[PDB]
Amino acid sequence: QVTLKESGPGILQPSQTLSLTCSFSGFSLSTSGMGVSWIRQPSGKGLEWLAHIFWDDDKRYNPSLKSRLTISKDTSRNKVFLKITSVDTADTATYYCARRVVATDWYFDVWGAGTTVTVCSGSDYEFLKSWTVEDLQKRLLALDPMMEQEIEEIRQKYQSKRQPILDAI
Amino acid sequence: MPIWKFPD
Amino acid sequence: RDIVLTQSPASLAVSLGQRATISCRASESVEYYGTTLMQWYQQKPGQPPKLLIYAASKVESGVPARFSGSGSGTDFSLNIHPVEEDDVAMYFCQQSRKVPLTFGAGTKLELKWTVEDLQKRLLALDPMMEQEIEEIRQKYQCKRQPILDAIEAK
Repeated sequence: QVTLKESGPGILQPSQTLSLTCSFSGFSLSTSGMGVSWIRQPSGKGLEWLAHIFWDDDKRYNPSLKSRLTISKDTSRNKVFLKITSVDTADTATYYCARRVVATDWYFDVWGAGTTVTVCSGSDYEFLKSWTVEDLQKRLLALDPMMEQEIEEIRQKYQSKRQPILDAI
Repeated sequence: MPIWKFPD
Repeated sequence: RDIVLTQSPASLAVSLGQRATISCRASESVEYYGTTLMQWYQQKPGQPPKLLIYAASKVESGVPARFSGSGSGTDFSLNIHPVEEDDVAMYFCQQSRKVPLTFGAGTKLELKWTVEDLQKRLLALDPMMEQEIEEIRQKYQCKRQPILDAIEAK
């Protein structure tokens, strides 16, 4: 079978460059007529096509984002790459890669499952260096109990969803 | 007619 | 300039056994010399989108016969009949007539019984939970990593 897998940094501070990698198996991007697109779904919005690269290194870009995007490939490692410069909160999204094979129609026949990237909101580097170690350590250790309570709400919300099903079984 | 790149 | 795809409804609550219909209207024709470059995809939580329909009405291999596509020019529809548990999913249209490629904004198909269907529904809950927790984890890593990086620099 044909598999595509997106990988990324997970989180990224604003103004940094996003480097995404699509690792694929089951075919060669050097085969005549193969190509791979990058696509994204921003938070609370619909899917958006970014760029496509063909077996012969021909590259096509979304004109609205062209000046920020760079698509590329390394067929010796079965990898397709995307670079997005100067990210902000509008680049928080799940990023997908998808294959298209030459045909009389034009469609993606196989997709990856996607990778989620969150562009971070607020954390000034110079501001945080000015913090003392105790202040930094206190804030860090305090972040754990809060995350756990947020996760537990999710777990309880989904345990109550399983109960009606588990009873009928 | 195959479409090798995009519809043109 | 860009072809805009208007997909409706955003959300579809249906009863098991009924007909579901999803609509896509394009801002200009997606026809191209005897073929219509309109696709429909299905997406389950945490899974790769799956092609259902291409060239408006052609069914992809491995797609249940309950799915059909129709339409011409600018108006397209996906029809699911009868709706089954396995059809609870996100659906979206996609045009390939012009660059940039564009997508409909999506239809979330939800329901308003066999043990196989009930286990499928039970199993389907886990990737949704995992997705919600991962959003929480990434939100907090956004706050933790600047702090950890400040300590390491010191």
